[PDB]
Amino acid sequence: PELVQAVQHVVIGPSSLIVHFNEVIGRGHFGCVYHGTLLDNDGKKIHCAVKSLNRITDIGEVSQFLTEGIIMKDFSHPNVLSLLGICLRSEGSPLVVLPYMKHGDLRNFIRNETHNPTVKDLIGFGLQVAKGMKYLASKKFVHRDLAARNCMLDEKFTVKVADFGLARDMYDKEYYSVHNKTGAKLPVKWMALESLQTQKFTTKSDVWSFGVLLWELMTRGAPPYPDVNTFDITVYLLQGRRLLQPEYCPDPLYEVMLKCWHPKAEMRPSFSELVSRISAIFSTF
Ligand SMILES: O=C1NCCCCn2cc(cn2)-c2cnc3ccc(cc3c2)CCn2nc(ccc2=O)-c2ccc1c(C(F)(F)F)c2
Repeated sequence: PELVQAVQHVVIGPSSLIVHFNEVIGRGHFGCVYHGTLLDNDGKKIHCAVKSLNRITDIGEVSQFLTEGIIMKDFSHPNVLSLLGICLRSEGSPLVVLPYMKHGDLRNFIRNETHNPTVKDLIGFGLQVAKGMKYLASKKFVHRDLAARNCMLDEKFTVKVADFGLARDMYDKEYYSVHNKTGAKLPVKWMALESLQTQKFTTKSDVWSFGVLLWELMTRGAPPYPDVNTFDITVYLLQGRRLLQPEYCPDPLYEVMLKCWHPKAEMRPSFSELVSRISAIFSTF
């Protein structure tokens, strides 16, 4: 009922969606994530994940969020989370329907002590993330929050770059600082040096975050900079100090992470260059 209703291409009838409100699989600031059952266009069942935006209650603030995230329906890539559609009911907020990911976020899956991913598995995950970011970079899309907690893992061990568009939220409050006066949500220990100083974000700052994601993988979910507080993080980086090399990180892989953290954003590699270099490491040893 507001302006551009070209959302009809992705509208789901409420009678074609069942939301299992008893099963929470994720808690964001805008709303929770639930299990769901969706009747496809061909009439078959599928698992799905429903994201509620119940906590943002303002017709203008909601219309701004929907127009910002509706771009994700046009993206198509095996390493990027797709949109199944949105369901609008007369009992409030809109619901975002997304494909179900059997293993949840990437970081929780590798932190789990009952899982045995090999060193080749972890390198392969990072390669899948680089391929997803290469797609988003060619479409001129800056993510702003790339981390292991924001990447999903489906049944076939496929990694989906997530937490963007209509799925953007804070899913783990511990690692974010809420800015006074702008209200921006800043993941301090994942941000490029130039982003901590100006609060601007580019694809080159996405590359910095990607290097931190690689460090996350080779440590199987360790928290970055455990001995540096959120104030000293900027002087620590200005001194040229960086994250140390994990015990079981091959040397060429640590060099790729050091290339991602160069002081000049320009001097950093592109995601296309990262796809070439990581694949080579994967195919040998
Ligand atoms: O609590 C979390 N995991 C604790 C143990 C996992 C339990 N579990 C979760 C599912 C199945 N089991 C699950 C299955 N399919 C999904 C399909 C789409 C979506 C979420 C889905 C979640 C879109 C929403 N979205 N969510 C996240 C990241 C990006 C994103 O876009 C995100 C979800 C959960 C959690 C976290 C974090 F680790 F950060 F904290 C983060």
